[PDB]
This record gives sequence, C-alpha cells and structure tokens, in this order.
Amino acid sequence: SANLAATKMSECVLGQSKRVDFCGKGYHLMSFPQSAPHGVVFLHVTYVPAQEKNFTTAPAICHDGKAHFPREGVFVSNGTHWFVTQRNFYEPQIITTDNTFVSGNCDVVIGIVNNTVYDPLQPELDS
Amino acid sequence: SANLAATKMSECVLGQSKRVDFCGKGYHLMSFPQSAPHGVVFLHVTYV
Amino acid sequence: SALLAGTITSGWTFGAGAALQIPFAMQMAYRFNGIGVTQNVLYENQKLI
Repeated sequence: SANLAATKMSECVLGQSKRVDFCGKGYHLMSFPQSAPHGVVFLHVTYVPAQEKNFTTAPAICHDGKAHFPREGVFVSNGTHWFVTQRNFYEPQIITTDNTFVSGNCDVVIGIVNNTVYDPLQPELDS
Repeated sequence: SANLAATKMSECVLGQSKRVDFCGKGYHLMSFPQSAPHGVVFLHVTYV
Repeated sequence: SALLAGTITSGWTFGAGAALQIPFAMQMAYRFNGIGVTQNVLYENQKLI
C-alpha cells in the first residue's frame, strides 16, 4: 500500500496524469495531499461534466466533391445548421477550411452530408 | 493480482492507454472483459 | 455485460461521469488519435476492418 501511496504522490500530486480511476474518478486536474496518522489523506480535484443535450452528427462534410474531415472536434447539428464543437463542452463555430481536412472523395465515406464550407479568403479578395 | 486486475479494468477497459505491454502488445485500441471462475479473462484489441 | 454495453455503445465516458451518446463510427476515430493515427485510415478501410 505504501508503494501505491508513493505512486500517487509522484504521479497525481506532482504532475498531471491521464489515468482513469487512479487519481480520482473523472478527468484529473490536481491532487492535494493531507497528512494523517499512519497515512496521507488524498484530496482529488476532478472534472465531471453534468448537463447533456442530444445533437445530430455525421462523420464528414461533402462540398466540392472532396470529403472534409474534422481536424480537432466533432460535427454536431441543432436540426438546421451544422456546427463544429468539442467533446467536453458546447462551443458552436462557423465551419472553416482551417478546422477541416480535405482527404478523399465523397463516394467512399458512409454517412457523409452536404454543406457549404466557408472560405474566409473569398470575401477578402474584393474587400 | 487483483490490484493488477482492478487497474486494467480502470485503465484498459474504461479508458484509452498509450502504453506498451500493459493493455496488450502493440498500440492499444480497446479491451473487452469476460467473466471467469475465480478470476477474469481479458480480450485485448490491439493495433499491429 | 453492463460494462461490455457501455464500452461498445456509450464510449469511454461511462466511468468518468454520466454516459454520453457516442456512435460507434465516431468512437474509433478518436481512439486512433491517442496512438497517432488520423481519421483517413478508418473511413476508407472500414469494409476491410
């Protein structure tokens, strides 16, 4: 138990650890050691998400005939427009070419949907 | 052996690990636990 | 079989909190990103897997 105690003093307290159900339940932030008789009382500060909402997804976006794959993020929709958000929180963004990755065609992707990828360089030519 | 088993239920099954020769040989994808008498049988899906 | 349920269906978030709704085609795209593989390998080769 002391080798498991000195592991959590090294890994959880002194730095950030990605481990699940080791540094405490959920996503690990930090750890506060507290001294006790014959042991150390751990205080595990964790990141727990709470309120969720169901969205409409799709793996890829077809525009010009080439499939647009997401770089970092997910594809969600409220039923009208497709948004680019993240797995841990809801931050809707305008779909841009910097947030998408162009690979392959639209035929080989199962579940691909059609939308218009906004290019920011196109209004900046005449303005 | 049970504390090694309770770690691999937490790390390999419930999460994703970057480790070599912990969740199985090669790059880790996912892990499937199975019931066993007096123990547990792991199914390690690996990327080779 | 309850943990075989939420690993295949509900994702990696069932033990870290409340269970999300994650489709299975979106699970392995983000499970390749930990080992350094992007999403080009999964969607094209999905019939070969």
